[PDB]
Amino acid sequence: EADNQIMGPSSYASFVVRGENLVTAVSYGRVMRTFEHFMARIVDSPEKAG
Amino acid sequence: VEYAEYVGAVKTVASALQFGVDALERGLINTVLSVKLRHAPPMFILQTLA
Repeated sequence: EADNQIMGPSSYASFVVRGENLVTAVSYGRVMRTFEHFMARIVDSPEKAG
Repeated sequence: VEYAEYVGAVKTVASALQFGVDALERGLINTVLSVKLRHAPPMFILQTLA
């Protein structure tokens, strides 16, 4: 073997329904993943070529 | 999300409790009106007997 161990993650990368998703959770039942990413895309500079 | 569920449940229980004492207060006015109507002879008797 070229290696005896692989350096991997130690805990689960957490994601819970925080504040800005929770309004859409209660009013719609539509929670998205990374609401902050959508707000950084289509609000602050939607002209940004992804 | 569980906190948002919890505050809604305590709002429901507080609404039911405040509803209970409010319905009891309206019942007090209803009982007062009923006991005053029970000791109430009509107009055409106490227009003369007085």
